[PDB]
Amino acid sequence: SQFYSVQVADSTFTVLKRYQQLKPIGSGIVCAAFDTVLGINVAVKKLSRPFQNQTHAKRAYRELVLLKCVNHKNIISLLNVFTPQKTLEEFQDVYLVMELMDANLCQVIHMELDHERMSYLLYQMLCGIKHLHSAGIIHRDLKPSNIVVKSDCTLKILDFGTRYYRAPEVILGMGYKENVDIWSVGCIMGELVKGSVIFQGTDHIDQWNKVIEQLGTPSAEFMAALQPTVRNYVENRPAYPGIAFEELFPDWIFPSESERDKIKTSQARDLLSKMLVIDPDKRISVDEALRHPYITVWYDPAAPPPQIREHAIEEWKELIYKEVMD
Amino acid sequence: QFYSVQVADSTFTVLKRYQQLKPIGSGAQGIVCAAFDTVLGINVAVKKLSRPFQNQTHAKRAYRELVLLKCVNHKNIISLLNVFTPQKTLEEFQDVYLVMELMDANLCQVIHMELDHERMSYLLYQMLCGIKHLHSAGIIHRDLKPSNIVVKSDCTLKILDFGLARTASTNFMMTPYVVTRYYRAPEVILGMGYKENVDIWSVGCIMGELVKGSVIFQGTDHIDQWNKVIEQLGTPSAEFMAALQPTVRNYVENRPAYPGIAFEELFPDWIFPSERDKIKTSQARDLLSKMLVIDPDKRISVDEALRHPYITVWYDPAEAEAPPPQIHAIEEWKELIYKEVM
Ligand SMILES: O=C(Nc1cccc(-c2n[nH]c3ccc(-c4nc[nH]n4)cc23)c1)c1ccco1
Ligand SMILES: O=C(Nc1cccc(-c2n[nH]c3ccc(-c4nc[nH]n4)cc23)c1)c1ccco1
Repeated sequence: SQFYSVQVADSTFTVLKRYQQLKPIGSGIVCAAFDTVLGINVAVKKLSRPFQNQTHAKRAYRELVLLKCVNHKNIISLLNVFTPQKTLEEFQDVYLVMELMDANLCQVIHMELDHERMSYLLYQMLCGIKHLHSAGIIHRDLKPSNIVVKSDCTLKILDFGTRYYRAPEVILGMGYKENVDIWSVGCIMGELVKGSVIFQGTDHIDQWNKVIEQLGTPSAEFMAALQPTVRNYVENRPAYPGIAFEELFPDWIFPSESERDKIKTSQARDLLSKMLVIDPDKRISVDEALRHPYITVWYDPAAPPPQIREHAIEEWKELIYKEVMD
Repeated sequence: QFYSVQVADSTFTVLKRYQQLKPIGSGAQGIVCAAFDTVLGINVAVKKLSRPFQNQTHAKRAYRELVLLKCVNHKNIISLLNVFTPQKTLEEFQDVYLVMELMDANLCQVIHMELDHERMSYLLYQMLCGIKHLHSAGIIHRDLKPSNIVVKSDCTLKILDFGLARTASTNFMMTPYVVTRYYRAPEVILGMGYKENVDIWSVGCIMGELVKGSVIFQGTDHIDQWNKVIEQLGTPSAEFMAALQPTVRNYVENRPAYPGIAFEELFPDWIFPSERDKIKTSQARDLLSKMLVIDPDKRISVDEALRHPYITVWYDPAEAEAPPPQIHAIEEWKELIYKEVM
C-alpha cells in the first residue's frame, strides 16, 4: 500500500492515500478526513508515542483490542487501523480510523434541550455503560469531552477508560464498583440541565469540599467504611446539612413550556437525587437507572457481549504490531 | 326537607338541594341520576340503592359499599360527597341515596375511540394506581370491566365500585349465566382460587379493547368464553389443566388443541397509532403479552405493570401517597347502615 505525508497542526501525519484533506478536530491527535474509497468524512487518530513506557503501551494495546471486538450502537466504531511502517523493527506509529461525529457533549451543554432529547441522550449513555459493564469494563473516566453526538441525537462513548466528575470513593482513595460510573452520569446529567459544572473544585482535595457543601456531610454508616485516618480527615471538615434537590435543581432550569414537562421535571430531579449520592452502597445502579421513569420511555423490548498485565516494552510492541496487521 | 320525582319509571325522593334529576345509569343494586346541587353549584351523581334490605346478601353489600366509599380516599376511586335517607327514624328506614362526583362518561363510551399512545397509557396508569390502592387495603376487585370505570374529558379516570368481597365465591363456566362476561379472569371461569393479579387479566382485556376497538374475548355464552381465550392465546399446559376440578378438567382437556397466535399477529402494527409511536407500540404489545396470560402464576403483577416502560412514564415520584383507609339479621344490618347514613 502507498502513503503520503502532511503536516497538520504541529504534527506530521503519514496516512493511506485514501484519506484526504485532513483537518484537526481535537487533542492522540485527531483529524477529520475525507475517505475516497467510502466517499465519507472520517476521524483519523494518530496515537501519541504509544511505546514510550509501561503505561502508554498497556493503554494503546487495550484501546485497539477493545475497538476491534466491541460492537455496540453507543460505543464509537473503528473503521480501519494502519501503520506506515513495514517491519516490526522500524515500527513507530499507529493510526486509528473511526466514524466521524458532529460534536462532543461539552458543545450540547451550551444548548436548550427539551426533556425528550435530554432523556434520550441519558438513555444512550446508560446503554453504552451497561454494555461496557457486561464485558467487565468499568470506565471511571466518563466526562462530557469523551462522549460524542450526531445532530439526530445519536450518542457514543469515545474511549474505554477530569477532576469534576470523579466519584467520592475515588477522591477518598476507596475501592469502587460498577456504580462509580453512575456518579459521573449524575454529574454530566446535572451539567446538561444546569449549564455549569456541578462540583467545580480547585484541586482534587477541594473536590470533596464542593461535594459536601451541596449534598451534605455523609452518614456515620458511610464513615464506618473508611479507614480511621481517612475518616479523621472527613470528620474534621465543617459539617453541612446539604441542599434540597428542589433547591439545587429548581423548576425554572428545566424545560417548562407545557404541562407534561412538570412530571418529567419531577422524574429528572428524582433520578439526579439517586445518582448524586455520596455513599455507593445507597447509589442507584445502571440497571435501575435504565428502568427509571425518566429513562425507560426509550427502552424497546423487541447485542452480544464482546469476544475478548505486565510486559517488556518490546513485548508490548510486537503485541500492538500484530493487532495492526491482521 | 324532601321532594319526589319520577325518573325513568322509578321514584326518587331527594333533598331539595338536588335538582333537575336526569338518568345516566341503570342496573341492579343502583339507579343513577345526574342532579344539579344548589348548595355546591355543581352537577352531581345521585344513586338510589336498589332495595338494600331484601335479604342478607343485599344488606351486606350495601353496608360494604357505604363503609368503603366513606373510608377510601384516592384520586382514581370515585369520591362520595353525601349520603342521605328520606325516612326520619330507624323504624321508618328503607331507602339509601348516595351522592358522588359526576364524571363525563363511562369507559364503555370512550373505548373504541381513536386514541393516541399518550391517552391510552395514561388511562391504564390510572387504572393500575386505583387497583394497587385497593390491593394495599386488602381489596381485590375480581370483577373489573369497562362499565365500572368512569372518565372525564381531561382523561382523569376513576374506579366506580369495590367489586366482590374477599370471601365471596364465584360460579364457574359450567354454571349458566344470562348476561355478558367478557372480562372475567380464566381462574374465575375455571373454578380456581384467585390472588391479586386476577385484576391484571381485566386490565389486559381493557387495554386490548382500547387498542383494537373490539372486545378481545367475545364469547357467545359462558362456555364459549373459554374457546375464545384458547383460540388466540393457545391451550395452556397439561400441568395447569390437570390441577382443575373434574367437571372443568374433563371439558378443557378434551377441547381441540390450539397453538396460540403470536402477539405481533394478534395486535399488529397497523392497529396502533410518527417514529416515536414505533417504540411505544412495541412496548404496548409487550405489556399485553404479559397481562394476557392464562396461568396466573406466569402473569405479571400490578407492581410490575406499574414499572413497565409503557406505564411508568406517568409516575410522579414527588406526589404524596394516599394514606391507607381506616377500616347479622337484616334488621341488625339496618341499624348498622342507619348509623353510617346518620
Ligand atoms: O467537529 C466535528 N465533529 C466532531 C466533534 C467532536 C468530536 C468528533 C469525533 N468524531 N469521532 C471521533 C473519534 C475520536 C475523537 C477524539 N477526540 C479526542 N480524542 N479522540 C473525536 C471524534 C467529531 C464536526 C463535524 C462536522 C463538522 O465539524
Ligand atoms: O353522562 C354524563 N356523565 C356520566 C356518564 C356516565 C357515568 C357518570 C358518573 N359520574 N359519577 C358517577 C357515579 C356512579 C355512576 C354509576 N353508574 C352505575 N352505577 N354507578 C356513574 C357516575 C357520569 C354526563 C356528564 C355531563 C353530561 O353528560
